[PDB]
Amino acid sequence: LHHSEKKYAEEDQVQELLKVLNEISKTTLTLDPRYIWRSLKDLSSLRNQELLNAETLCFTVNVLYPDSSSFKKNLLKFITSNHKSSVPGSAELRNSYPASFYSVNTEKKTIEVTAEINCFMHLLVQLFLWDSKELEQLVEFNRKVVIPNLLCYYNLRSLNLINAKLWFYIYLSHETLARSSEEINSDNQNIILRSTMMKFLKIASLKHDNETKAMLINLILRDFLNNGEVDSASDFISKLEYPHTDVSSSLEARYFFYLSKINAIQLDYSTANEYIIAAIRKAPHNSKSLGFLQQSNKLHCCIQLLMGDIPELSFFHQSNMQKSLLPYYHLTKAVKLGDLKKFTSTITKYKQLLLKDDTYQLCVRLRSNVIKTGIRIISLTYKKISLRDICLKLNLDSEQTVEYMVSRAIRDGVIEAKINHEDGFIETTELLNIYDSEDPQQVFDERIKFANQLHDEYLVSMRYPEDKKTQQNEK
Amino acid sequence: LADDLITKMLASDESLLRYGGAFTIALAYAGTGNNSAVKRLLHVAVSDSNDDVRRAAVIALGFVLLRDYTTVPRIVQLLSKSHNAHVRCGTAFALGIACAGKGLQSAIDVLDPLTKDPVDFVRQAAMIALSM
Amino acid sequence: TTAAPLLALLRENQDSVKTYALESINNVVDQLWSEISNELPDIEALYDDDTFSDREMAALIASKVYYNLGEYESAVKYALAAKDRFDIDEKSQFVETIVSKSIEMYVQEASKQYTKDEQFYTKDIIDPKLTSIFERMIEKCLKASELKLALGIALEGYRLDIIESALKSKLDQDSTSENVKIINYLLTLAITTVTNSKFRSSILRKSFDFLMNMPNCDYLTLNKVVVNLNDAGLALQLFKKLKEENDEGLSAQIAFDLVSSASQ
Amino acid sequence: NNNSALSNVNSDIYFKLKKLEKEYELLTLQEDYIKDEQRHLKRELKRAQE
Amino acid sequence: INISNNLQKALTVKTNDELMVIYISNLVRSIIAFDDLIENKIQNKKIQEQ
Amino acid sequence: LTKSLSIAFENGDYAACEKLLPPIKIELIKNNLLIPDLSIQNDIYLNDLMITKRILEVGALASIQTFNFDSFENYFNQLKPYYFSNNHKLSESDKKSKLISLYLLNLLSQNNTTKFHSELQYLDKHIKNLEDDSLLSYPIKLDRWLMEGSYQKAWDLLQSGSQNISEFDSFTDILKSAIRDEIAKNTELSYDFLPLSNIKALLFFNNEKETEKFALERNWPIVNSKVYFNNQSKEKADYEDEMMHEEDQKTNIIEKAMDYAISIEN
Amino acid sequence: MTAAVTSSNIVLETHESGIKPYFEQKIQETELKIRSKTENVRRLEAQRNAL
Amino acid sequence: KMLMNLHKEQWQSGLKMYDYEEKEESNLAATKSMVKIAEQYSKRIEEEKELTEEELKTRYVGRQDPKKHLSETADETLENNIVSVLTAGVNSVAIK
Repeated sequence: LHHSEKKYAEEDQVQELLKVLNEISKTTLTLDPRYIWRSLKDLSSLRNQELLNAETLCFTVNVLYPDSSSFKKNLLKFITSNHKSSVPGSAELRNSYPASFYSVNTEKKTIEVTAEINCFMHLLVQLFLWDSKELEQLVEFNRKVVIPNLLCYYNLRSLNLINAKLWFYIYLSHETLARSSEEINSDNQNIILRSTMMKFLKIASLKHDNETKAMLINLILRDFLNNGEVDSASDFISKLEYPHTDVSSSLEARYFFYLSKINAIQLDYSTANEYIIAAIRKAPHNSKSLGFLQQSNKLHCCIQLLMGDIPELSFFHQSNMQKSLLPYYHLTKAVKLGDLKKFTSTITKYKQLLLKDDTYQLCVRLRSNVIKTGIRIISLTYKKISLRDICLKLNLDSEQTVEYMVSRAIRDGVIEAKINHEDGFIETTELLNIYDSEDPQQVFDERIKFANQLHDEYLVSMRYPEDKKTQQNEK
Repeated sequence: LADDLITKMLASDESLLRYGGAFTIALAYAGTGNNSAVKRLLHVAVSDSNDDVRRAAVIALGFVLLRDYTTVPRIVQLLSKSHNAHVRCGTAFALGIACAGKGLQSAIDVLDPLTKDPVDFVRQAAMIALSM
Repeated sequence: TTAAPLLALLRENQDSVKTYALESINNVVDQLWSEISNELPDIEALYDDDTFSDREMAALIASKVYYNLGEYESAVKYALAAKDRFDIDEKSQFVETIVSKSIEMYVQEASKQYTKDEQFYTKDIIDPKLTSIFERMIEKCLKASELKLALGIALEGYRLDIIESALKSKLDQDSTSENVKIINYLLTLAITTVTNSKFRSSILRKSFDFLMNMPNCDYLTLNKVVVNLNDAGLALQLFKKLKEENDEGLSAQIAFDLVSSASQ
Repeated sequence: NNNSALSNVNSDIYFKLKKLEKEYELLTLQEDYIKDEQRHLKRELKRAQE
Repeated sequence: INISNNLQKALTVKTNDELMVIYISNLVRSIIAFDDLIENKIQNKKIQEQ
Repeated sequence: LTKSLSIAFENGDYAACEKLLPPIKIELIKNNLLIPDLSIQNDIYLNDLMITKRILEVGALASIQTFNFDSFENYFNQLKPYYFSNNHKLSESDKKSKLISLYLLNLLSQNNTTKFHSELQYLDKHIKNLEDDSLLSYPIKLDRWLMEGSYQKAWDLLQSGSQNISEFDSFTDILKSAIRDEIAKNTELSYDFLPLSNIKALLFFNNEKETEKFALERNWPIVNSKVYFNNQSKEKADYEDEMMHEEDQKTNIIEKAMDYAISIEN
Repeated sequence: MTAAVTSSNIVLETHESGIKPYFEQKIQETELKIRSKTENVRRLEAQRNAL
Repeated sequence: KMLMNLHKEQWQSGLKMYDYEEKEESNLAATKSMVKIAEQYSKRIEEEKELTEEELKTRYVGRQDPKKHLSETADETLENNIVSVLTAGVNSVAIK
């Protein structure tokens, strides 16, 4: 029963262990090890649930351990105690494992594998928390146990790459805890968690390890957004050391989404829009990527309305996420038609909906944006239009009032009109004809610059894989 | 303190003096890491509009890189691969000298194509170098 | 929670309120680095002000915020200026951030000054505080029981005094065979790493004297030195030792090595 | 358990690693060299074609 | 400069075409190098037999 | 004593408060040491925290109510972030709705929309429907009138906020200035001239002398009883030419061609 | 037999641990640059061989 | 030294600018040429995934390559217009 199940589960894990072991003990190739751990994870998650929950413990005893076993045991008690067929003579063998070393080699005590196995053993602790989807003991106990040990390592290249993935789970369960219940201790523990990430950002920079650097940065910016401090995040991105060196594209997609929120509300929509388009592109497109895709498409459209642009109607209808983009089809319409009355009425319904996705903040300022669009229509239809005529269409209180509103807009240079107060009309001043100005030279500077960027990038990357392949044996 | 003499020898317009300029770098900075030495020979080998001066500068390169005799095949791979007969002739001689002192298999791997090369004096240079 | 209130009390003036606020910040310095990165010139002013005993605290708070950012040059300038609680960093693994820089910054400056004059150990251009960091790090190096560390960092800045001191104190025949092993390793390192003649020659002259000074050493190491430098006054001196000591077996062997190895 | 020394790595850094560091300076020099050599075959490429 | 811009884009496609084509080669080469490891076993077994 | 400040506040003399402010700050060291400053709260420290809260808050309110503007500004600004994070998520006081309102009001008198949103966003989580907008609608509608460009409605709001005058009067003077300024920067791009009647009506000046005084400061000349925005246009233009930044920024035609050439030659 | 959880060299290694990243750091700096140059050198090699 | 010189009109000609009637004509021809060779290149990538590189070279006209032909055409025109804009701008600033 217990022995048959636990050995069979362990045997499938041992195969996975030998894959990681060879890379980390012969010195890593950065790009290829990072990718293998991602695949590893998916198999391991299923294996822990399957064939008892004490297999993880049984595996620990069998493989060399300096004292790692006691960490797994405490964890076992929370999920209901088991310790049978997980002790020596049912859970020990030194032979055929170079990940414990031979019987003769253990006795000499001139061999060392306690290190590298401990780092991965922590993955199991972190997975077991995730598989269960339980909290309580597991949130605080895993956070406590694992972290002094990453600070007990001197922090090597091989070892930092591995421990980067332990952080995700510590963050996610803290946040999940914080949301579930209200106590002041949760606020208290929030500060100590942030500080630990900041400490660890500095150490891994010395060592030039990229996976760790990126990871901490991403988790901590989300924490600033949820509390609503722009100030802390804006100081944190101006430190400016975010790595693109040895990262994944998902990581890049994550980072860009945070920059868009900060930049949009600091009233710089141009650059917020340019990041959010890139965030979507850099991100993979799949149904396990559906949150990201859904929320980045929602946010992007809110950014265009803030500009004064209208997102395409076709964007919303041909999206297969059209059900949740029901509020946004409505707002894009309300702003286009310029009705004040329609904009108020729509936000009143979907107040809650907008509050979820953190697009309600954008909508308060879209109240201003109604007026602006409505007079953009007026500028394009009519070039000379008396003050009264504008007031009748748009139901504006006085001739003086509408002049103040047009002044604000033409200061920012959107409507590009000029008022004649004395002469009692507003005269559109836009007519373009700008191939006669020197402005097309400046447009051409960017396009050549853009093309240049790719011409460097291909070149550097292309020769890089080829080197290894010639260096290595071939058939 | 030969850096002054070297300047004048490569600035000469006689093919003889640039050839002997190459061994002036060779012998002045021999067995010793100098930035001036390695960079200048490498420049002379390629850029010149005479063929003897190319040949010589390569032989000179292994004299500068005497002590570091395992790094010579990396650099001179390009010079083995060359389109210039004389470039290739000096490459074989360079391994010849550099790795002379004790076996180095990597060098041989380089010189195996040069043995079979269809330029005649490339053959003559590779046949010799191998045995040293 | 935030560092905002603490910063608020500095701007208010009353000595005792500033001083507590300075210590408060300094507890949380790497914990709330972010929000003290905008208002850091405000601490700088407190360091300029002269009626504080917490002036040294003020520049400590500055050094830390800078290293964290990664601005090691602003970080060093105030690191050396605090002159307080810099010694603990030389006991911290996670804060050799600034200590590594100090050592590397020293090596940078020293090598230019040796070349202007060989003696410069009485000069003040390398700061006295940098000197005290560096020479403490030397003591720790030779205490770890590898002299390569202590020789090897001094060798870089073209410090020769640091080399002599290290060697004298290995001297006392801890093991006669071991001591000779250390002279051989110094000779090898110096020829290859250091391709400036000036410092290379100086090291090789010093090593010979340590070997002569001790009453017994392997004379293989002595033969190497006299060949590397090519000086004949050192060669007369080596045969003069063996004339007094006598025995033809010992002298000729050394000489037989000399003829192949050396110049005509 | 175990058997490791820290003494050995530090020693290796002063001694052995510095001599590798001379070698990495040479690969820098190689880098420079193959710019002039690339330009040169480009001049010759044109001359051949003519 | 208008005509210069259209030309610059057109090259960006050639240069990216070259990149695509190398990565296909490297893809294949990963598999060929993998095969050598399997193939050794097959070679070793013959010597023992014969 | 800490209790000295309390009784001076209630009496309703605030000048006397400002001389007690450095002495009671020496004593606040001791109060600070009896609290964990929000990082190790316990039910022992919660009791001490409540006691410390009362001192902190009536000192912020006292400074605004000190009747001179100079006195308001220097001390209220220092105090502003001081209570911000000696109160956990702003507050367990009842003074909270007024004080938080005052935090927002202040920023708009200083004309920083970027900082106003950054501050508003933090507050925004804990005030939303948990305090609603009751007096907090005063700074937000005020922002909303200026962003639309409706400076007429922003003008009126302030006037009606002074029929409910408490301690709002320290900002209304500053906030009347913000409106007349913004209309003046905008209308440089909107007019070429106005008579003296018409420039008064548009930017809301109150007195004839105010019409000409605001002209010297925004550097418009008056010629024949008329203000000219065109002159400001030119004045802006001369400053651009005194840039040493402008050769490389605008870019000479000769630099651009060189720029393109050399990328290839790399 | 052997041990090292007792610290070999008689807890000299312990002392050594504090100053240990000063030595590694300088080397980590150089190596980062070395990775970029190794491929840059191959890159112009490749191109050069085409010519 | 005597051979290299061929007067002072060697260098004067670098400043000398042709008829702009000619430039427009050259640039016109080249624009059309790249479309017509892009189509030729479109045929190259029609599929081009069948075995052996040599059989593809003959079949899809990889001999006398359309990719190489596009590349040369673009570069001659790109660089020429670079010098023409530069010499024009030189002329403007220098004379007046």
